[PDB]
Amino acid sequence: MQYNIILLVDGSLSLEQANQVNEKQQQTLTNVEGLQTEYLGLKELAYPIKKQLSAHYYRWKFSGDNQSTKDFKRTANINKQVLRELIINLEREYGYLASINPKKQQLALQKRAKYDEIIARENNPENPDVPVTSGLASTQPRLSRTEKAQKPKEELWDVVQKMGNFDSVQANPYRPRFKRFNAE
Amino acid sequence: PKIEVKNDDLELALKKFKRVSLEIRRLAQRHEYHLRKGMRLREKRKIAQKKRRKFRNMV
Amino acid sequence: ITTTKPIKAHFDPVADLLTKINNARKAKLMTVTTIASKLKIAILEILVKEGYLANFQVLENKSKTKRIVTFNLKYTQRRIPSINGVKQISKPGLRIYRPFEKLPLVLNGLGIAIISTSDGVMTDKVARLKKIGGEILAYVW
Amino acid sequence: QIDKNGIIKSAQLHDKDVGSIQVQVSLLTSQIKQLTDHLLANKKDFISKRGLYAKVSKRKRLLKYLKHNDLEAYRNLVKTLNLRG
Amino acid sequence: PVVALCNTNTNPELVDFIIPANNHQPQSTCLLMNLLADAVAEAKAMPTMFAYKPDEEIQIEIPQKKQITSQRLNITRNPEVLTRE
Amino acid sequence: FKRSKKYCRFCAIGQLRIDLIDDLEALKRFLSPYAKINPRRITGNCQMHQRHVAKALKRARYLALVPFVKD
RNA sequence: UAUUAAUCUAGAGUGUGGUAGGGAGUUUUGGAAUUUCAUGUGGAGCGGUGAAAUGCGUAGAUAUAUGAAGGAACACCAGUGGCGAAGGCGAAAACUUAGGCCAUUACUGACGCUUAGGCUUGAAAGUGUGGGGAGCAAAUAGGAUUAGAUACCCUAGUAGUCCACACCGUAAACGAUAGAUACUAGCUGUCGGGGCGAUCCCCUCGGUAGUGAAGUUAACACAUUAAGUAUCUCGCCUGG
RNA sequence: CUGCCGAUAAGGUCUUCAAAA
Ligand SMILES: [Mg+2]
Ligand SMILES: [Mg+2]
Ligand SMILES: [Mg+2]
Ligand SMILES: [Mg+2]
Ligand SMILES: [Mg+2]
Ligand SMILES: [Mg+2]
Ligand SMILES: [Mg+2]
Ligand SMILES: [Mg+2]
Ligand SMILES: [Mg+2]
Ligand SMILES: [Mg+2]
Ligand SMILES: [Zn+2]
Repeated sequence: MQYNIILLVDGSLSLEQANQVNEKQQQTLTNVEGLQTEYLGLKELAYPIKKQLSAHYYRWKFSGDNQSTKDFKRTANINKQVLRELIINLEREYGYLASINPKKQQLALQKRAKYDEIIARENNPENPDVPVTSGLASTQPRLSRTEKAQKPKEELWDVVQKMGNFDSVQANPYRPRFKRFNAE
Repeated sequence: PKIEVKNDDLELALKKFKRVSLEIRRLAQRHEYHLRKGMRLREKRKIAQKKRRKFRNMV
Repeated sequence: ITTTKPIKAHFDPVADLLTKINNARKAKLMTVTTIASKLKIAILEILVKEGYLANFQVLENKSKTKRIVTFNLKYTQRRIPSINGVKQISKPGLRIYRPFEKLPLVLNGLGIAIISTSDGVMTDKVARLKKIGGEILAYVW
Repeated sequence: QIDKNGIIKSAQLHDKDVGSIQVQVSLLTSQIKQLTDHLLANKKDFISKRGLYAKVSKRKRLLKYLKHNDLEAYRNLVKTLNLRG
Repeated sequence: PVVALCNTNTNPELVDFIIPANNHQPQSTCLLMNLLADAVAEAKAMPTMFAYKPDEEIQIEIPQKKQITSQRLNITRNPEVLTRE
Repeated sequence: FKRSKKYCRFCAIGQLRIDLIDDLEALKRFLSPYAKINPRRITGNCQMHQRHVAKALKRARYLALVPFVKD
C-alpha cells in the first residue's frame, strides 16, 4: 500500500525536532519503501492539546506492508514529543481508483484549462463582462456527443422461414365513423 | 456564537443575534426531553419535510 | 432484419407465447418478438391457418446458433383484434391428457383448441376427423 | 487477500480456461481456507459466516454436478484437492 | 359528431373528426377556425374568406398584448397537494 | 432576492480528490462562521462531494487544524 | 413429458477491466456536554410548578473562572439520500472481511428457481458468572392534585441501561404485499457505473421515490419496484 | 397555555303496497 503520516511534534527548536522526526522514522517502519518527508511549517493550531500552542507538521509519503503501522503507532503515544499521528491509507480514501485511472487524470487537466478560461473573461481586466456566464446554463448541446454517440450492438439476424406476409399497413386509426349526413 | 457590535449602532447586533439564537434554541430544546431513536429519526424527517416544502414555494 | 434490444423468453413454452399474445392484444400492440422453438413454431403455423394472426416469420442469427420468432397480430381496420381470450390447459406440473371421446369443443367450435397428438400440433376439428387425441396445449377463441 | 493468479494457473487444464468448474473449486477452497481463519479469529462477525456458509453450499452443489456428469474427473479432482472428509 | 383541433394533449377516442393542429397560437387557431366556417359559408352560398384562396388574401396578423413563442411554462404553479401531518 | 450560482466547484474543476493539505483554504470557505460544515444550500457542492469534504474536514478537525465551536 | 447418447450459448456462474458505498468484526484515538471533587471571586436564595410543597443553601448554595477523574452517546455534515437478506448501520484511524452495479471479441456448457426436515442470523426487555456505573430511570419513599390516586406533575431512587463470555428466540420483526421468470402507455425527480467533455444539461444500463391510462379491486386504492396478463415452488387460511 | 372535570336501570314503535288510473 501507500500510507501517509502527518506527525505532530512539540514546539521546541527546529533543528532538534527534525532529529526527533528522524529518530521516530528510523526506529519503526519494519519494512518500507522510499521515505520522502516534507515540512508544512509553523502554525498556531486551533484547540490547545497537551498544553501546547505551536507544533511542527511533518508529512511522510512512504509505502510498504501492513506491518509498518503497529510498532510506530504504539510508540507515538509513549513519545512525549509527539502530539498526534494519523496513518491515512490513501488506498482507501474517498476516491483513489479514479485517480490512478489515466483517462480521468487527462480529463481533469482539460477541465482545469477550460474552467480557468471562463473565470478570466468574467473577471475581465477592466472591460465589462456582460455575460457573467458561470452558474448559468450553457449554449446548445455539445456537437461532440451528437456524433461520437455510442452505437448499440445491433445483432444482425438472417431470415429463414416466412408465411402470409403482405405488409398491408392499416395505419388509419381513429378514423371517422360518420360519413355523409342524410334525412330519413 | 460571537457577534461584534461594530460600535456603529446597537439594534443591528440584536437584529443578527435574534437569528443566531433561534437556530441555537432549536438544538438546545432538542436535547432537553428523551425520545426513542425511531421517534428522534421521525422528528428529524418531520423538520426536513416542513423546511423542504416551504422552500419549494419560496423558490 | 436487425434488432436493438435483448430478447428473452420464459421457460414454460406454451404460456410464454400466450402471455405475449394476451398482453399485446390488451395494450393494442401489434409486433412482438420471442425466442423460437419448434413446438412454438408449429403452434404459430396452425394459428395463421385458422386466421388469428396475420404473419408469422421465424428468423435465425448470423451464426446459426439462435433463432427468434417475431410475430404480429391481425387487427381489423377499426383496430380490434381477432383473439378474444386465451387459456392454457396442459400447464407445467399437471399435464392434461384426454382421449378422443373427451376432446373438448371450445365455444361450440368458434374458438380453436390446440392438440398435439402424434403428428405435431393439431386443431380440434381435424383431430376429430382422424379420431385420435392426445396432449391439449391451450384454448384460443 | 489470496493470490488468485497463482492458484488459477495451477488448476488450469489448459490455458485461457479461466471459467471451468475445476478452477472454480480451487478458488473456492482457497477462499474457504482464508475465511475459516478469519472467522475463528473474530467469532462475532456473522456476515462473514453468511459468506462462508454460502461458499460452502455453492461448492457442494457444483461438485454434485461434476459427479453427475463426467464422474472420472470427479475422482481426479477430489484426490488433488483433498476436500472430502 | 364533434370536431376539434387537438393539440397533442387530448384523448383521440372522444373526438371523431380529429384535426391535428395547434391551439395556443392566435394565428393557427384563426386560420383553421375560419376554414371550417368557410365550408359552412360555401354550403350556405355566401363567399368564402380563407378557403380556396391565394397567398395575398390568406395573410393575417399576429395580435398584440424574433419568432413567436409557443412554449408552455408556468410549472411553478403546480406544487404538491397540501399534505403532511 | 437570492442567487442561482450554487454549483459544485470540484465538478467544474474535476478535482476528483480532496486532501486536507492541498486545498485547506478552499475547505475553510465551506465551514461556517462558527466552525460548522455549511449545508447544501450554502456550500453548493453535489451530495457526493458534500460527503467527501465532510470526511476530510472532520479528519482535519481530528488533526487539530480547524476549531470546533468558536471562530 | 420422462430415460439415455451427445452438440450450442441465450439462463446461471468464473476471470480480466471499470466502481459506489454509516456492510461486519477486532484493536487504538478525539472534542464538546452532564456529574463529582480540588482551588479562587462572591453573598441569600436556588430548585420545582397550572399553583405550590418535599429538596438543596450562612457547614457559603445557584452563578462565574481554571484543573483533575470517570462513564455513556457520537451535534453540524444529515438528505423530496446510501448500504445489508432481515434485525440494523452516522466522531477519526488501522487490520481482517461480505455482497452489489456497468462493459465484456474470454471460459465452463443448464451447473438454474423454490424448499418439508436441518443449520445460521435475529430490535428491545429478561437470565448466569465477572467488571463498570457519569446521566437516566421500572420497583420503592416523600410532596402535590384528587371524592379516592397504588397514576398523569415534582424531589430523591435500586435492578437495569454499558463491556467480555454464555443463554432466551419473541415485536405493528410492516411495504400489514414469499421467492423466481417473461410481457404491458407515459411524465417528473434523485443516486451510481459507462459514453461525450467546464459545470449545467443529452443518451445508455441499474437502484431508490412522486404522478398517472389501459388492467385489477367490495371500496380505499395498486398501476413497469403491481395488488395487471401468466407459469413454477413453498408457507398459511375455512364464522365469533 | 396548560387546576380539576366521574357517572347516566330493562324491553320496545313507525311504513302500510303498487296492483293502476
Ligand atoms: Mg424444452
Ligand atoms: Mg474541567
Ligand atoms: Mg437487549
Ligand atoms: Mg407512596
Ligand atoms: Mg430526578
Ligand atoms: Mg432488573
Ligand atoms: Mg409473530
Ligand atoms: Mg397512486
Ligand atoms: Mg369454533
Ligand atoms: Mg378543581
Ligand atoms: Zn460534485
